[PDB]
Amino acid sequence: APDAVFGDRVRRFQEFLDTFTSYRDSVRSIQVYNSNNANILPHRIIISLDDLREFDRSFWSGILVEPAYFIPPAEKALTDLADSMDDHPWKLSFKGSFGAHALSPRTLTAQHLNKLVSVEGIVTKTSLVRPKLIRSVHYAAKTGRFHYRDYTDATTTLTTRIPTPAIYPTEDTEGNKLTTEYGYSTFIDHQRITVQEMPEMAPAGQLPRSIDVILDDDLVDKTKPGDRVNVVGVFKSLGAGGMNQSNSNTLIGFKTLILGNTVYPLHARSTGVAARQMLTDFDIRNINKLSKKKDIFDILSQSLAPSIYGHDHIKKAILLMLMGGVEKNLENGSHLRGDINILMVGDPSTAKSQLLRFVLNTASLAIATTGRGSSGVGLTAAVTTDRETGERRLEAGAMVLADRGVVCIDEFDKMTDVDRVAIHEVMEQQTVTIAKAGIHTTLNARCSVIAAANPVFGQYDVNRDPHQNIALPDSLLSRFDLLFVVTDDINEIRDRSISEHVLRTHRVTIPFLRKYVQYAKERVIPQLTQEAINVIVKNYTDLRNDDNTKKSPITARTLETLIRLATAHAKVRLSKTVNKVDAKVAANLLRFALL
Amino acid sequence: PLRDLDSEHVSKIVRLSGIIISTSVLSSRATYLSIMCRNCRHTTSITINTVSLPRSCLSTIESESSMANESNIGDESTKKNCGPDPYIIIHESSKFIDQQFLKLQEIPELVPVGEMPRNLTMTCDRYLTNKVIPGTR
Amino acid sequence: SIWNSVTMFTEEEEEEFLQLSRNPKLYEILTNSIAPSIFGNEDIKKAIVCLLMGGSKKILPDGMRLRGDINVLLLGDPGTAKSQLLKFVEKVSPIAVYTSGKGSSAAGLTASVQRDPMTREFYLEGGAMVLADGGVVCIDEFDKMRDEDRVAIHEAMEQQTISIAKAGITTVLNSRTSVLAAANPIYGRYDDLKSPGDNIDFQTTILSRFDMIFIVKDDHNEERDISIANHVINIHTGNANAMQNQQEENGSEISIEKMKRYITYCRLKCAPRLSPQAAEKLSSNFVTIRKQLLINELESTERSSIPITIRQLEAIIRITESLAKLELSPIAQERHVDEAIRLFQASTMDAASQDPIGG
Amino acid sequence: RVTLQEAPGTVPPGRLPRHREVILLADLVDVSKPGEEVEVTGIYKNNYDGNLNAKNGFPVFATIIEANSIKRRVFSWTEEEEREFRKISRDRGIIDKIISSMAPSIYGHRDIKTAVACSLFGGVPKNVNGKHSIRGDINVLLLGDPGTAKSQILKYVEKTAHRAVFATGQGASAVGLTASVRKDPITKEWTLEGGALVLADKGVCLIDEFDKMNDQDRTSIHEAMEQQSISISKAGIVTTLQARCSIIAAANPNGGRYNSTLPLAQNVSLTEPILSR
Ligand SMILES: Nc1ncnc2c1ncn2[C@@H]1O[C@H](COP(=O)(O)OP(=O)(O)OP(=O)(O)O)[C@@H](O)[C@H]1O
Ligand SMILES: Nc1ncnc2c1ncn2[C@@H]1O[C@H](COP(=O)(O)OP(=O)(O)O)[C@@H](O)[C@H]1O
Ligand SMILES: Nc1ncnc2c1ncn2[C@@H]1O[C@H](COP(=O)(O)OP(=O)(O)O)[C@@H](O)[C@H]1O
Ligand SMILES: [Mg+2]
Ligand SMILES: [Mg+2]
Ligand SMILES: [Zn+2]
Repeated sequence: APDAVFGDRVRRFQEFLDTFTSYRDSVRSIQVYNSNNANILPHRIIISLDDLREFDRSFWSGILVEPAYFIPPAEKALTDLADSMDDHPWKLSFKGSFGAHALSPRTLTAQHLNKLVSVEGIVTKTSLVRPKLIRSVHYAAKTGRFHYRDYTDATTTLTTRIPTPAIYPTEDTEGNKLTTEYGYSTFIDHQRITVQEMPEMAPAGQLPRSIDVILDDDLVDKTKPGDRVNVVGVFKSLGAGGMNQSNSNTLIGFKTLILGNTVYPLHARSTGVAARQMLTDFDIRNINKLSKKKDIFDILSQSLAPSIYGHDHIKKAILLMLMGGVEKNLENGSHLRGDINILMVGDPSTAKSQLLRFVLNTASLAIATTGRGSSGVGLTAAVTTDRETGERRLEAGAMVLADRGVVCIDEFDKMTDVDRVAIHEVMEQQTVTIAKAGIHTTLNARCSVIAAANPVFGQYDVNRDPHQNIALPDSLLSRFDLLFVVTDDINEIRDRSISEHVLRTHRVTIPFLRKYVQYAKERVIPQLTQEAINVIVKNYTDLRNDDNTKKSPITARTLETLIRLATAHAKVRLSKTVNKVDAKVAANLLRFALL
Repeated sequence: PLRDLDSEHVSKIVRLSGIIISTSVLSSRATYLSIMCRNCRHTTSITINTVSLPRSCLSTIESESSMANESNIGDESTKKNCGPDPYIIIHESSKFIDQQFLKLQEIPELVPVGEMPRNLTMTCDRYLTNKVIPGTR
Repeated sequence: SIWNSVTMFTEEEEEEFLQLSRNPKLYEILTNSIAPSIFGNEDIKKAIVCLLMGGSKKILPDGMRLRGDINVLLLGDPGTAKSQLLKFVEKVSPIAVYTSGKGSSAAGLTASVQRDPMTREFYLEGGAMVLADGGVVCIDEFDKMRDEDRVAIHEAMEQQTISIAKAGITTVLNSRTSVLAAANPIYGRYDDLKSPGDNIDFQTTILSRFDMIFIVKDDHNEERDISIANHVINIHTGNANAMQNQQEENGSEISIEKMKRYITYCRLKCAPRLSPQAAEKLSSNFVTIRKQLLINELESTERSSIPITIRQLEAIIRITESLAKLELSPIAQERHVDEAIRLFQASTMDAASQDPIGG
Repeated sequence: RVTLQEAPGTVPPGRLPRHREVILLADLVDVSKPGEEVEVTGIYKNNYDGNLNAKNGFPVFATIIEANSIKRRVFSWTEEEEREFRKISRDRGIIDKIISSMAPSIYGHRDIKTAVACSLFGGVPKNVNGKHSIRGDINVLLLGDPGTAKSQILKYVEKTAHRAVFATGQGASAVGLTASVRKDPITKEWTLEGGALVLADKGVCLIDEFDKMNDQDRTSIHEAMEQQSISISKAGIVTTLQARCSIIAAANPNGGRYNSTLPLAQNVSLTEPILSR
């Protein structure tokens, strides 16, 4: 029956929604889109706990400490507002500062039960999305009428209710037989996941802690295992902890879990989640203005890792790798690569690792690896596992996670043949093939690679040809688009200058650079032009028919590399077509790298 | 010494020394429960400080009011019987605590040769949880 | 460990530490305090003081991290008491792990990952390089260890992070640590007729990583032998247990626990920064050193076994900041640079035993 | 509950040793430990409960023995022995008197026997201001040609010492050399067990065939000898254990025969860091 407190809380939340007007127009926009586009959007809105606190502190604390009494009124108020303002029920999600209610699975104790919490962790295992039966519909042959029934369980609402275990109807009230209508029944999705403490925050040498989460309807497939997730939900207890009946066992307690209502994936270094930013009109105006200056490439290249001295060409190459080219697919089904790869060989104090870590820190999706750190299955994802459902399947590895991203390899020359043969396929076909007992599949691994290695004799020697100093298979070298050789030669003036630069350090910004690269990579797709065609033809002919000794061989991969660099420079320019200037820049850079 | 515990110490207070090797995860137990009978909606409460929920409805033995006697009968001659275990817990209005299990084993140095050591189980709760980690003496 | 430390100090402790800091003889008192039971090796002890103090870390706007720890290597003849220093440093530092190459019995040397015995999930099983985070690792027999450990340690000593990549886990850990390593020459004795590169038993490029190298030789000398013998028999007799220690504790020596607390206090409180005069002096010194090395190399037809790089410049910077810190001064003057350069010349520039260095 | 197995010696040729279960009550508990031969006087009776007779198959019954009396088929002293100790000590030549009394079943090897005496007695540890440790246990190494009674010497040391623990780098041994977390076959409980080094703290560890040892065992020996403490980080357990013990080892030269023309360092496969300790 109606309740006075319930009505008062409903009216108070209605006043809150009246004073704050953003959510009203958000709901109107959702309905407008769903009407116009018939894809359909769900009925859910996000509210600000900070605004709630500023408006009504008592109501704020009520939601925070006793959600079971304060949320359903708000949901009803939102539903009423939507149904009034239009020409399913709606749902709420919470953002803002949770204060002492932001915890981790280790610091989550019984004193938080029945309270709204926000946990952070790493998803360890997801469950299979199964439908749940809500309403059943039946048809009677003898009478030509349709009957129906409804079902519910304990986890569908916050407040406890008296169980009503209705049975599945097979007969009519009079004894007639019934026929089920699968097409007219109603089903809802359902999933369960587990969250664990992050590995970079849990104490070392101690076993981890974990907590279960239940998701329903439209929050059912928002994450994958191995992800960093922040979940805001209601910590709840269910059933009776062996109290009912004798149940002599006293070891077990009360089952607990979180009826999650908000899930957010978080980005982190060497993690499978791509970082994305929201672009404002101010950002777009600034980027578009900056596009028109001639030395844009120079300023952008210099912006990277300003703490390091020189290496201007290497910085340019890294920027080109970050921007990337374009990949082509033909109606036949053939695939043409569009990524770039970089290898650095140098003297043992040339900031190779510093640049590599900078790329790891700045790239939107990058994964870091060392020579012998990961071996065998860890790179190709060729591991096979199984659940208790009995089926075996695969769980992704380094390069598989690195799809559409970057892979940093440090101490490259320490690898082995068994995995260099594997990485050949990744660099060229951009694909991984697995054939084990009961598994025969093919996984996309479109990623770029940057690697560093040391010369055989400790220091690069000019008295010997490049082969004796590098000592890597020519087939492998052919796959790397760019190779650089860097040596430190003692010189009074250079040493002086590097000294002042380093002392200065020991006593365009990166976020804007990231926004720039995101927009450029997402929006612009240039095409080839006859001018560039001719320039690249001439340059490739000359390189293939010159006698100079080069640091790397020459194949058609070099021509494709010219194409990719020209396209990437055009992408930097944000022009819709490649140009003679871009072709010349690519040719100059490759010539410098080879000579 | 952990090897000298025997019958005479049952239910007494003892002092022991050892090394922690394993700590379980925190459990949940109830200290104040609010319960309701699912048939006649008779409510009550329980406080803990092996408690079990009532086996049968208490509204009969508890003659609260004169009108309660009438309410306990209706629809002609059918006697009122709520059934076995008619109570359900209301979780929105209950309080819980923390419980934990530990294992303690003799110092490996003094174990007799040729025999695996002896270990023992311990239970702690409330403010004695999350105080040590395995490997501590 | 770093997860159960204390970051609050009593007022009496703070006042006592301020009074001790104001002492002008604090440096000498600390040097005498480190391992009073060994004879000589004043430069080694001073290097250990600098190591325990540690430098100052910097975070740059672009994200580049300039580490602030110090790495020391002890090449030496057998039985020169170069292991007792390791053990004492372990015992005195607040967070320390002492281990040998190939790890310890049932304890790996680097971060290791395995499935949970119960839940079959990933978790860090151990590893000294991560257990000792924020502290000191005392590596003995540095010349015997596997290549994977070599690579992981090489990444740790500079980037202070360990990158993990496996079939179901990918993350970058934190391993802020200071490395004190001890190794023995091949053939059982250091030979003056061969380069230190040939005396060591691994890639000579590894020597480019450490900030200080101490090559200790066991020369034979009657009076030195007699003095050391007298010291050792005194220690065994126990007279040294009272003399020196129990008297110098009255003003001219520090208790081990008090020194530990003082190190923690200084670490948590102070973080010096250089001055332009020191900067210019350091730059001039570095340029002169590299000019001399280039002259000798161009004169010779071979490359030296002890190269000079920017790592050494940063090591000098870290050492001067370390010396400045223990006085709690928020700035370092050229008086600190003088001592830093003296220590550097004493320790690292024993490369004069290198052939193309001769000249 | 105890299990008694027939003594292997008495079994007639070609058959197997049988076994039975025994029940001990009250003060009869923890009177006999594994590895000793005992005589038990008790009552022989069925497991009359069994489980139940609804089981399929023949109606067979198990039997047990209820123990009434148990008997076995020392280093403490008194004033009478203490006065005799002092009297014997006051005599001259006591050192050689003792040395002549070691391993009487072996002929010669006076240097071996005196070294065993020294290592079996041991010195006194020292610690200056609690910041400079000096060990007091004496280590000996035996390096001899085949057929020299090194194993006999080690067995005598085991039989004579108060706390001696045996181990070997090859062959069957009741204990290994590395600490580990392992299941309990009967109680199904995880247990932390240290190596013979840890188990023999304040005692003596005997190692047979010292040169047939693998990487893990060599690392454990090196750690124990250098630091007298064994670290461990396994199954969420991070800790350190004391391993203050005296080591006696036996080995064989490379090729099975000593080459007197070369230094000892090149006659064995061990390495200086372990040899010097
Ligand atoms: N000097 C000796 N006096 C008496 N018996 C001896 C003597 N030397 C060896 N033996 C006996 O000869 C056999 C040699 O085997 P034993 O294992 O005891 O020798 P070992 O020197 O340890 O050699 P290894 O382990 O290489 O076989 C044993 O029976 C030992 O008792
Ligand atoms: N060109 C440079 N400019 C500024 N600093 C440099 C430069 N080259 C090297 N360094 C310094 O030298 C150190 C080299 O470390 P690392 O990157 O591990 O060496 P490498 O990359 O040669 O293996 C870095 O800490 C860096 O600060
Ligand atoms: N200068 C010294 N002063 C005092 N004791 C010394 C000295 N040099 C060596 N010792 C003695 O040598 C022992 C240390 O030997 P060890 O640690 O094996 O040498 P190393 O560390 O070079 O391997 C100690 O017991 C110590 O008393
Ligand atoms: Mg590097
Ligand atoms: Mg033998
Ligand atoms: Zn009832």
